[PDB]
Amino acid sequence: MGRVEVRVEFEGDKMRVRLRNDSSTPVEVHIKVGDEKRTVTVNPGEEVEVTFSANDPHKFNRPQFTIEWG
Amino acid sequence: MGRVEVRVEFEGDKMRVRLRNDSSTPVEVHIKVGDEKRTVTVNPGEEVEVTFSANDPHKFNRPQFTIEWGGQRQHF
Repeated sequence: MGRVEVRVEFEGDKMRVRLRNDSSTPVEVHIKVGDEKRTVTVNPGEEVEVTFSANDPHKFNRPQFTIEWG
Repeated sequence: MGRVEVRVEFEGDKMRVRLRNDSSTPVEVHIKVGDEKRTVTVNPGEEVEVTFSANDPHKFNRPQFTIEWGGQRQHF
């Protein structure tokens, strides 16, 4: 059982990724935006917001995220 | 155990979301973009594309995704 929520917000030169872990085990989230990679662990019931900046808005045209558990 | 991959592509008036399920159980993906919700089940080892259209590009400014596993094959 379990569910993970990912909200992506685009505001000016920034991209905010809000992550909610609504499962009973920690999850690992890998986020790739162009040449920038970021990995965070989200614990059960924890909300983690990761912000990316960019010198040009075109950098956020292909965001990728991977959710891992267990 | 398990991992799910989500790739978001913004091309013209469309937003394509490629979903890969690398776990041993089916996962359910809910995507909300403005006034439009799309839900698909992704089976182990499969890739599913979900495409959204819009009359204006600002509709894709706040996409939301929910990944669910270990349910009753209907809403989890």
